Amino acid sequence: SAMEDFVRQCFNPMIVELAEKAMKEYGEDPKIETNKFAAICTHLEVCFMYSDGGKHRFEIIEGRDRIMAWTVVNSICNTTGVEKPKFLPDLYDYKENRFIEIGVTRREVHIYYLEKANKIKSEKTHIHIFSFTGEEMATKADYTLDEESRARIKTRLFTIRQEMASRSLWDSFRQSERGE
Ligand SMILES: NC(=O)c1[nH]c(Br)cc(=O)c1O
Ligand SMILES: [Mn+2]
Ligand SMILES: [Mn+2]
Repeated sequence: SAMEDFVRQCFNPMIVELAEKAMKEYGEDPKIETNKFAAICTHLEVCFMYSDGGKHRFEIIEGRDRIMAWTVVNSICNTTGVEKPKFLPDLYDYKENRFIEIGVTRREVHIYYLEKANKIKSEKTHIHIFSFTGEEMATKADYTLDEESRARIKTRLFTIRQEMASRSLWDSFRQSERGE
């Protein structure tokens, strides 16, 4: 339908393939769970732009299969002594030496921040929440990146929102929590 066409049009093939493998990991059909499909693509794209903004400052953990994700996490923990996370995070920051969980939400950033912080329940994993409204919220108000990079992420998310809006897809997507 329209959501599947949109996702194939605004995301590059690499992200779309990773998103479809996420959907088979979950057991869900991208033709049917189209909001979750789009949310997964959007979150992948943000994680990849975040680590590109970073001499490579960030290690990408999201988007790897689980074997390779835990391999990377364990290697980081073995060479830094940073405490192992209970859930797979999204990136590792080699400058601040901490794991990062990235959240992308259609709700208020502080609501989703509280939800993430309550879930992962580790003071050491840094949380950074982005909305589709240019808002952000991060552990200790430490936004990690400089203003330019955060601006580029915010711009991309708002653009995705407006592209769905032009296709009459935004109302469905925002009223859904699927993919968060
Ligand atoms: N499986 C994950 O790693 C994951 N899942 C959801 Br739902 C939202 C996230 O931000 C995230 O990193
Ligand atoms: Mn993740
Ligand atoms: Mn995340």
